[PDB]
Amino acid sequence: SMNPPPPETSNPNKPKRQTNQLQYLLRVVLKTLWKHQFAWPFQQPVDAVKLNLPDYYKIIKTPMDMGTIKKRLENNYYWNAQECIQDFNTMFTNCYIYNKPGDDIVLMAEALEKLFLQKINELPTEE
Ligand SMILES: CCc1nnc2scc(-c3ccccc3)n12
Repeated sequence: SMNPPPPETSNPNKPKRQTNQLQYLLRVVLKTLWKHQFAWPFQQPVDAVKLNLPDYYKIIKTPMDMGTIKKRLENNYYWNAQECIQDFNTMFTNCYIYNKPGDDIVLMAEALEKLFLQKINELPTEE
């Protein structure tokens, strides 16, 4: 069995910014979700080999996880906040697409997404 390469976290030719919205997405949004008791399945790419999910990457063609997002934020990968917000939403959507309602992992995603939405609701105006 085989995992795909992980999502890109480094691309020197991609133009970058460090903005107050992106700083909020690291210091508030990612940090809030990362410390949560349900974060652990989301803190790195899905290891479909060790988890015995051989169809995971047959179904999920845009993988995303908070380990990737953390690296992207810490390494200033993004131009704008929307790119990072999209990564979070991709991560939640993947979980809901792959799994069944009420599965433990879906409940975990829902708890993280509730906090994501609460924090994103107060994304600061760009300075
Ligand atoms: C985002 C994780 C995930 N998404 N779909 C499934 S079925 C099982 C898991 C899982 C549970 C614990 C640890 C690692 C993976 N997942």
